[PDB]
Amino acid sequence: DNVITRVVAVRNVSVRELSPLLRQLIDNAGAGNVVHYDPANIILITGRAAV
Amino acid sequence: DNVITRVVAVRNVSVRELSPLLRQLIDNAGAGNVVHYDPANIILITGRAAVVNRLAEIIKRVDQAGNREIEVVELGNASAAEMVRIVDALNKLVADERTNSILISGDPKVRDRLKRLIRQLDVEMASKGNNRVVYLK
Amino acid sequence: VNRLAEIIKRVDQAGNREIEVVELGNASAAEMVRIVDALNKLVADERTNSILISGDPKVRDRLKRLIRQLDVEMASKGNNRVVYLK
Repeated sequence: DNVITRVVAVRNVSVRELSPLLRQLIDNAGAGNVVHYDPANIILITGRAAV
Repeated sequence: DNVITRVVAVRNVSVRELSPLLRQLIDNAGAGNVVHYDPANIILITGRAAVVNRLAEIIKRVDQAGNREIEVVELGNASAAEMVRIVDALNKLVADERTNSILISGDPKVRDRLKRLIRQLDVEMASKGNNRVVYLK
Repeated sequence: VNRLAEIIKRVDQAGNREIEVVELGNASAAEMVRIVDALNKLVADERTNSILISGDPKVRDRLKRLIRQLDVEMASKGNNRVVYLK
């Protein structure tokens, strides 16, 4: 249940494509999350290590 | 609970992108904050070191999210401008032939993979023997 | 006025911009220029052979880094040789 940020890549297509469904897992459980999609094409999450 | 300003970078994309969620942490607790996003691409917070710390953590969470450094590595052999061209197909790059050294512009992922390609085409020149001198019998 | 100058100076120090002038004894400035130009500003003089900079004290940190990076040996190109026929 720790809160950490994870930075991981999707090389294939811009990850803005996942904003609604990922905020579904930001909705599915508790917030304090971020998921920020860098136009440099890497990936940010922050929050509970599980979610 | 001290009030200080913190100036930190997000190199990767314009930090105006974080204005609503950062003002969420300017809303989440007491105000007296600022978070001002300089089009020169650095970052300003002002306020309580805690909430300025959390603000710098989302902020630095878009910093570390897309950081960008550079490398300078020798190409003793293969023409840099060639190394350039032959990576150009890949979808940036410099070198010097005073030194004969690859320079890079971009990611520490570009630093991982392009130290890989620093190494990849360094090897033997394979003795082209472009010319020979045949001694007529 | 002090608090106003503190938000104000908080956008001053937020994006300050100075300049540097550093010798390039060796590598052609205009080349140093070109080869940084790919990076996404720059001057020099070949009276002095010295990098000049226009921009950040971050540009001052990293471009004193590149002041230093391509200063080194010329690596004795030996572009030409004179072979004594046996």
